[PDB]
Amino acid sequence: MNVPKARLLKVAELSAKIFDQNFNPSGIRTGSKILNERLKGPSVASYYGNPDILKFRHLKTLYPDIEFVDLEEQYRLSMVEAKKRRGKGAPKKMKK
Amino acid sequence: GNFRFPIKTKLPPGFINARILRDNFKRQQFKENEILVKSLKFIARNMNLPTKLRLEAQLKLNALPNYMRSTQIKNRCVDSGHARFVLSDFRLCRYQFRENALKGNLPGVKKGI
Amino acid sequence: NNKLQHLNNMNNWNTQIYNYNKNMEIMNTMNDKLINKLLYKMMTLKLNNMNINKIIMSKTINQHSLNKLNIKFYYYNNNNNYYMNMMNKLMNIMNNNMNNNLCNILSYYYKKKVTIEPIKLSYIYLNSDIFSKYISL
Amino acid sequence: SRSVWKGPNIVPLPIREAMTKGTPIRTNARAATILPQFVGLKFQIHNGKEYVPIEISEDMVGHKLGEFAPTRKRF
RNA sequence: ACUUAAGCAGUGGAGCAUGUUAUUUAAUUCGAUAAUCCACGACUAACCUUACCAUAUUUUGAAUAUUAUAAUAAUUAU
RNA sequence: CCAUAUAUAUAAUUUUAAUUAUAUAUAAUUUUAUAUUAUUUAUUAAUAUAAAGAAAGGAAUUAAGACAAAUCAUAAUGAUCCUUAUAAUAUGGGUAAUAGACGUGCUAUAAUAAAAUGAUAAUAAAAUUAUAUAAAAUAUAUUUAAUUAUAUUUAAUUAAUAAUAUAAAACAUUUUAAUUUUUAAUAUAUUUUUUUAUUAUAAUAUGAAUUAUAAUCUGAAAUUCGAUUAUAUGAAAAAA
Ligand SMILES: [Mg+2]
Ligand SMILES: [Mg+2]
Ligand SMILES: [Mg+2]
Ligand SMILES: [Mg+2]
Repeated sequence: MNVPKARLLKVAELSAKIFDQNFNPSGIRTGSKILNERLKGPSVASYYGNPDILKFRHLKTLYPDIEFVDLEEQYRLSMVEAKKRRGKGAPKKMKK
Repeated sequence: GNFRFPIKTKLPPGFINARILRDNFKRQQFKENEILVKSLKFIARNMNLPTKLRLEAQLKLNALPNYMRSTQIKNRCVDSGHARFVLSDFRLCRYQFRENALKGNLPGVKKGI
Repeated sequence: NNKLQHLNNMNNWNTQIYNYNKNMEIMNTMNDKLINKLLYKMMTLKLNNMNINKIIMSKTINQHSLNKLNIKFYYYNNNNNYYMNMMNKLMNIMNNNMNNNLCNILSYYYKKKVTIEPIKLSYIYLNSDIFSKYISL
Repeated sequence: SRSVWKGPNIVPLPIREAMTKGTPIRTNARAATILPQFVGLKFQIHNGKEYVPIEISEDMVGHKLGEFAPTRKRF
């Protein structure tokens, strides 16, 4: 207060120069927040897990000797066959 | 033809439904377009620059598709696909969080005393 | 005070992990769940037809250390010197295969070293999970 | 945008055809500010079901297009 | 013996917020109805959420398997 | 098992809150000695008195019936139904419309009660900060400053370390319509921030809904339909 404003302004400018800080005495909205804002892209994209996972489909390629039975697909196929037997199968999809 | 969305996005590794797929699409496209959107916002919100550049940046921001907006990302349960009552500490709805905590799938979680 | 007279509270949780980066901890929990489901799917093995063996295994214990992951799990199965049965091949691809063993792929999945530890239980009523999965069939 | 320092919220609009051929501009963009150069032009603003036709006057400047296409019936 | 009766502390006529109901609506997404009373989930609905309305718009689409043509590699041999 | 009280260990008391932190362990369902009254009469209860006590609370933990369920959004499987549609994507709208009706809360209707002020800063706990938090400072509202809200700029901290954040009521002084219980001019006084004497002197300075202007925050976007600030407004609300 008693100390003049010019001295404090010089101190502020010079200190901002030393520590690689930008000095904006005018108060104008330069928008430096956007440049200095951290990126949230990778964390947001990693919400559901990394997309590269070993799938049952891949097993036949990886281990030819071992023959893996996925029970859920067998159940689904047998259910489709059961509906196929009684004529309750899905109508054929229209060809374009 | 082959895929609902303009760009090819890999399938999530867990439970899948339509809304999870839309969420994943918007999330990945946000990852890819974040830097462009931030640069456009900088040029739009920087009053130092000429007004014409600011208006051009604003118009280009308005022209972007919905799958690039940050706000449109909503956190969903990764086990049931629900969008409400989702705990971000586990990304699970309160019910799935309860079952996983009881079964011990969540590390460190316990019953309150 | 003694490890032969009590069970560590750590062993209560299936995934036992602590990471300063909580997002990585959540990712590891999700990975443990998905890999456990995949391990479940790989437990049925048929040779041609009419040879469908079904190995019943409990839920996997994912021991997360700083430099390594260990996927411990218990399983039930069921001239033997000169050949290999389906379960033995399954375990040998879990750990022993030179080229594309499962633990290397899981190491690339987790970005840390991975090992898998199957343990045989000769009965079915020595583990609640295995017993329930057996009587389900 | 809303804050006056941010200026108006401009969106793409086929205005040049309406500045030469006098044709109405049919738009769903209810969130677009009516600029001073929109005066005298004919707009057809979506209200969710139909397209309300309006003519832009000087008193409409500053306001937004959707304000003159009511979305619901009064009663 | 729930619950009641008593004693105490309150709250309780208005405005708003937030629900349900009725009515309207293009939609006002979903909830009850065998006569006391009760359709009533919100850890945040501008877009997304969303499930509803209008208008366009996609058609093996999200996966598994089959049978085929194109590039990529690995080998043997083009 | 918590909480409580203690003991040991750990911390080179600058990650300091050693009044603390978290591991192990102990302790209680309190133990006793009498008096009186009851007693199945003592080797028993009701009390009361005395003595040693820190010791006074809490949660969880099982089955059997019976009812209710599809936002059973507490799921699975099956049955049936659509497969240019009851599946899928985009733009906008709606879920906020109001004659009404009833629940739930917030703000009020004034003096055992509201407002202003109170810097070597009256006094906490439990939390949160890598998909952050935002200190101090400068500038504008705005006015010597303060307060409050934004703007500019990011200091530390990714944490027993720095920030969110100087907790507020409490307490002290002052003011406060209705109130001629007040203020004002002359005098007056051993009530002086005050007393006396003569003249003068139903909604308020409660309430903040609603409406208007102009700015601001988030976001790409605030019209339907968000929040915030200032300047005008100033409704209903009194009795039972
Ligand atoms: Mg959101
Ligand atoms: Mg939509
Ligand atoms: Mg919507
Ligand atoms: Mg007032």
